Amino acid sequence: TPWSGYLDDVSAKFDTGVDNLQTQVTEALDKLAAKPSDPALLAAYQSKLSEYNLYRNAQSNTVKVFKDIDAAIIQNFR
Amino acid sequence: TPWSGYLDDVSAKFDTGVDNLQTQVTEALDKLAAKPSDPALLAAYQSKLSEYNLYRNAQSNTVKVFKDIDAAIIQNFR
Amino acid sequence: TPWSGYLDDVSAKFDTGVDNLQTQVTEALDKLAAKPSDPALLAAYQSKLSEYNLYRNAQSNTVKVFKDIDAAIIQNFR
Amino acid sequence: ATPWSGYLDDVSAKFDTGVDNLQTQVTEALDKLAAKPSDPALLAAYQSKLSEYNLYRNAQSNTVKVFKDIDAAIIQNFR
Amino acid sequence: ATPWSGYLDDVSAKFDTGVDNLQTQVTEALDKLAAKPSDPALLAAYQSKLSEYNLYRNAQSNTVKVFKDIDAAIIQNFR
Amino acid sequence: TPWSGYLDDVSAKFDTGVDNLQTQVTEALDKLAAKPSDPALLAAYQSKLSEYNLYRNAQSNTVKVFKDIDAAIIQNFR
Amino acid sequence: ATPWSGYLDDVSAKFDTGVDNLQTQVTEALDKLAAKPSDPALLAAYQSKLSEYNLYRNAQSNTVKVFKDIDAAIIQNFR
Amino acid sequence: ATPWSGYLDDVSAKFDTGVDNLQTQVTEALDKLAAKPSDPALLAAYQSKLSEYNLYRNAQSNTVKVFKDIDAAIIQNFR
Amino acid sequence: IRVLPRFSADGQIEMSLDIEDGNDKTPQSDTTTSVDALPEVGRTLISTIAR
Amino acid sequence: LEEKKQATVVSRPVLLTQENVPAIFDNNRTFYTKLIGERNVALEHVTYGTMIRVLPRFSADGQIEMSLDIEDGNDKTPQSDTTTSVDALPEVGRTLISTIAR
Amino acid sequence: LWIVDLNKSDLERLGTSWSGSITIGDKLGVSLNQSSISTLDGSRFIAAVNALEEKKQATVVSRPVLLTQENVPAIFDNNRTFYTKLIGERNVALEHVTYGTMIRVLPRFSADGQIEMSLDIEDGNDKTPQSDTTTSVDALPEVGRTLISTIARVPHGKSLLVGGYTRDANTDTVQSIPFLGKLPLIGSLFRYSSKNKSNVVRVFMIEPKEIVDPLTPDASESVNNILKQSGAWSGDDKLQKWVRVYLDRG
Amino acid sequence: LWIVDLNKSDLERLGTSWSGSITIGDKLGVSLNQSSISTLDGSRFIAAVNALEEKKQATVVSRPVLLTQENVPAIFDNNRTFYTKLIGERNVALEHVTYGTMIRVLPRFSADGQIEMSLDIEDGNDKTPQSDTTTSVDALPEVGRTLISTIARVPHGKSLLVGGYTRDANTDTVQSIPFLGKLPLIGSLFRYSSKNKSNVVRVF
Amino acid sequence: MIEPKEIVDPLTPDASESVNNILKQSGAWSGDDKLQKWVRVYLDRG
Repeated sequence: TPWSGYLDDVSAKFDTGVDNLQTQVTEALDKLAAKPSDPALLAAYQSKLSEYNLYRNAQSNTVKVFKDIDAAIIQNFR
Repeated sequence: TPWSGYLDDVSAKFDTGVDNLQTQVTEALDKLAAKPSDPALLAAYQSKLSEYNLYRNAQSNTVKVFKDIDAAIIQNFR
Repeated sequence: TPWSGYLDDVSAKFDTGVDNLQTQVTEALDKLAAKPSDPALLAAYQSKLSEYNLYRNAQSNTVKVFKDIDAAIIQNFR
Repeated sequence: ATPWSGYLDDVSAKFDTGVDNLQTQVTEALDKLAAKPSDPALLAAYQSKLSEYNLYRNAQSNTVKVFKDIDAAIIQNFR
Repeated sequence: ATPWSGYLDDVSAKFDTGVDNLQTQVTEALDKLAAKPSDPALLAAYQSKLSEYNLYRNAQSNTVKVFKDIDAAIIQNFR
Repeated sequence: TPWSGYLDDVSAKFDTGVDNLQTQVTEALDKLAAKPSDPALLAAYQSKLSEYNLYRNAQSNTVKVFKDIDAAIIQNFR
Repeated sequence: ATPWSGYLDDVSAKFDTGVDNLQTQVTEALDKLAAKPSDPALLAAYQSKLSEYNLYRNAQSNTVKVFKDIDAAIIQNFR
Repeated sequence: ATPWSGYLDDVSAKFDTGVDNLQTQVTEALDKLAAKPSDPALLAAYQSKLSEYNLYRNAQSNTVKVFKDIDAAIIQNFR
Repeated sequence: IRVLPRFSADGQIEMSLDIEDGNDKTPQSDTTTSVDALPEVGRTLISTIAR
Repeated sequence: LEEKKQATVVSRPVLLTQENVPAIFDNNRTFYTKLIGERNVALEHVTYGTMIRVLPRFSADGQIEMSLDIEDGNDKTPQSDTTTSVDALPEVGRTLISTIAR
Repeated sequence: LWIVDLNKSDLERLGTSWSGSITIGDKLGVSLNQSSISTLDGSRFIAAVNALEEKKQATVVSRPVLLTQENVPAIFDNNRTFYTKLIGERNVALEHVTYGTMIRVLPRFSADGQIEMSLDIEDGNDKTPQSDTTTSVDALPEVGRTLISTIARVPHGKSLLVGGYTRDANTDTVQSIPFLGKLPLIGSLFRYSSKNKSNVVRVFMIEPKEIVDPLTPDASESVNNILKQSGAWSGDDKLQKWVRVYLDRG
Repeated sequence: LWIVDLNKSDLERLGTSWSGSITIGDKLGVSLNQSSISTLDGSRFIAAVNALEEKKQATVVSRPVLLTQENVPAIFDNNRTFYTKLIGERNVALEHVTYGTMIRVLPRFSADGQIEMSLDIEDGNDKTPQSDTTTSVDALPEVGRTLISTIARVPHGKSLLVGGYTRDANTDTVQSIPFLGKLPLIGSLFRYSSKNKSNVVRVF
Repeated sequence: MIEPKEIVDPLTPDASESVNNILKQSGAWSGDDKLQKWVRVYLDRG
């Protein structure tokens, strides 16, 4: 039985957003490794790696911004 | 209607001020998660989220200032 | 059987609220420690550690406020 | 047998029979905390127990003083 | 000859005898770190020790003050 | 006696998680120093130094966060 | 006798007596290198020296600040 | 006649005579750093001196008030 | 249980009784095995006389 | 894994007094044990202590009557961090007695 | 008053501990006495070997002296600190211990020629050392903290035991691997063993005497010997004699 | 009043300690007294050697003087400080110690020509708060902090010993490897040993 | 377990004797010193 907060929800939204990218990247690397000298493989990997990098960044920056809001509201109880 | 205090009225003025931001900010996220690498989407979400941040901080700070005015008056009834 | 006060009740509500977070943070930290660089472990851990920080802040500030509301009444018996 | 006790003692003792174990809990909580003074699970607990102890003692003494003043003000009228 | 100790002294002593060795660990850490400041193995340890020391001292002081104010409030009602 | 606090027990997790990296790095450097132009060795050392860097960052950031969680609670006793 | 020195003074000075001669070695290398700026053996030396000096001065100032905060937090509770 | 000095004066003066020369060290180190504001040695020295001075003045002024509050509490009971 | 017994002349026994029983209300039951393994029993209080 | 353990401790305090005069005896001591491993840097310790209050009386029967208060033991220690010290320094209970005997 | 402390101890530890792991087929993992998950390259064992033996003996004697009149209460009190210095001796870290003692007494003369006294004794080492390495414990002997209060009377010039304490203890422990610990030729490789023995004696003895006659030789006449024998003597300076003359004698 | 302090010290340390680690083709690893292996194939053991002897002696003598009138109480009080430079004299702050002495007295004349005095005496070195250089203790002798309060009476111009203390102690320790420490020719490589002896006298 | 005894006679040997034996047997003895004797005489001789 899981338990999830609000930051958990926000984070998971990106994971359920990008349906398969996490497998796609691993298999593109998997085949590229077998033949590093092929242009079509290089061109495919160049894209997927970038999509992945931007995905992870936007995720972590959003989660920080929310944490910074909550931390500032709770401060005003005292 | 339920009982609402003066601090509740003050709080609610903000919520009713920003009519739709409360949901615009969520729709923006649902869209951006679909294609995290669209600059047209990113440029919109940055704005909505900044607006949300300023809204919540102004809200809490105002509430606290009125709490400390009332407490200071109530102290002298003795 | 043991005695528990009103402040203990208020505090306990949070503990029984966050059902499992105390275990989730421990196991997520051990899974990270096993491979200190894996994007999925980092992305999970950042969320759980943030939720933990907010939980402990909200709990302690609330108990403080109630303590002051009580002391302010006891003072008037004199 | 048991030592003589007045009305003010019965009042003071009510609180102590009310808080069954607080006097012990406040000690053991402190020894757990002081053995590892950097665990938030121990700290959040101790904050609660120490607050409860404070309010307990402080309410007990004020109640006893008010009953003293009521009696001294009645006795002042015998003369 | 030996010090009279009150109650607050006992409270402080619980912390002092709680952190058995930290008082000296911190100093040794500093000595070697200062000998060779550019070693991240030394740095990573000293950071932990110094933080533990900070928390220990802080908790000790805050606790003592609370007991002081409970006692003061009880004593006031004697008058 | 090796008295350890909570932060100590946290920090020690990473030291036991990275079983051997500390020695591995030193050895890889020891051999590479003897023959800087062997790419089979340069490629090894790049990976070990990356792993080391990420490990020391994650460790000191996590310790710093738990210090603030504790200090915040301590502050409220008064 | 010797100019009065407190705890913070005696902490800061520990670093200075830890890095026995670095304060001179930095100026020495700096002058040697300024004598012939285009010499790789000098550049590779001065990079190391200056990096060491930076880390040392930085960690010194941070530690002195932390030990100021630990004291001020205690002094505040006297009142 | 010799200038009259009480118990609070005595307690206060113990600090001034306890810190032999700090009171002037902090003036010299200022005139130096002001003469050459961009030398790290002078900065690293002045940080220490100014910290020690700040802590000295706080501990002094709090202790004098704590004593004043005892004397004022006893004198109230003469009535 | 708290009790005070009185002997009847008939040899009957009369007792002033106070009883309370149950689980302490700390619901650990976040996970299926908890509820599967550990029986809930109600929290109950009674006070009466019987002979 | 299989393990066996055995321990044995005997203490004998002695106190001089006079008839009808109350008296007190009180001691505690620390014991240290070197702990191997960890470059043999490690050390462990424990404190044992005992206190006795007494009031003697002489019967005409030649019997002696004693009013006694005894408190004894090792200090409670949640801090235990190793095997070998618990293998090397015995535990003993914390015990209190108050009674009269002749 | 005489105070005596004697201590003896003997320690031995000897043997091994084993643990390890194996991976087979990358499909079954096996591990031996490990409380943790394993990295599954396998074929990895550790044998931790310990072997040490030690003996220790210590002895301390102390004897305060105090002069009093009849019926007059008197007090004696004395603290002292001792230091030890460690290799790397240029480095500023002395270990130290503080011992202190006090006596409060009230004497009475009996017609029978017996001395009766009311006594407090408080004595021992301070509770709170900060030894981090064993060097301080092996250098400077611990003694308890001990407190006594009582009344006693002793025939003139004899002596008496007011209090004492003795403690004796022994400990044994052995561990082994259930099947291997009994192998005929190698069983000893799978065993661990330890033994401890301790004995302690502490006693307090009092011995009063009546003082009728003053000191002979004169104090100064002894001091003059001590100073010269020690070479501390400096009364030879033509400059100091000018004033020492007023102090040294009439 | 005569105060005299004498102190003798004898110290010795001698012998060795051992530890290390072994590996067999990454099959098995072994540690001797160590809690982590070097990943080394029976190589880089470590031996720590100690060999030192020291003797020390110190003597201190002090004598105050105070004039008083019959039946009039009087007080004398002195406080003084001493310094030592250190070797490695480029920059080593002066070590110092402070001695202090106080006497209160009230003299009475007997009919038999004896003098009787009420006395309160307090003399000592002040306690060092926490830590000091190993050299300072070498140069500046430790003395106790002692307090006496009593009445005494003395024949004219004679003297009395009002109080004093003596301490005597000895200690010895030996560490050794259970089987190697017993070898006829090399056991000394596997034994370590220490001795300590002290004798102190103080009188008034 | 408790075990009381009446005391009627002092120690035998005297403390001064037993202590001296322990001192000499342990080599703690120091009265051999040429210098300390000047003072110790007052304590042991009187």
